[PDB]
Amino acid sequence: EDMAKIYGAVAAVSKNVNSSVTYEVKRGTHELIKVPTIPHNLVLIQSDNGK
Amino acid sequence: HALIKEDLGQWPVETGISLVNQAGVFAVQLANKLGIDKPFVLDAGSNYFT
Repeated sequence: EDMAKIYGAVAAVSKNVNSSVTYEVKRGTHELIKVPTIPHNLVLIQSDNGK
Repeated sequence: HALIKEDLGQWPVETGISLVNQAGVFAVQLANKLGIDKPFVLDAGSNYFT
């Protein structure tokens, strides 16, 4: 029983080893939008007689 | 066809860590299964017939 407790403690510290890290690479990314209409700014001014 | 097999059981082993450290844990369980963990002597001289 004493040996079982000693072997258990040793195995516990052997299992305390890291494997990897996982994360997300999202900094710098932004969401795009869509503009449906071209913003022209033209008006036509004509005289009453059309001259 | 016939065959003889030793059945000592199945013992899971984890990869990536020390095998000897896991073996020691399984050693005590195997000793308990075989009945050799505590001090003992064998009395098998009366297990016979004629």
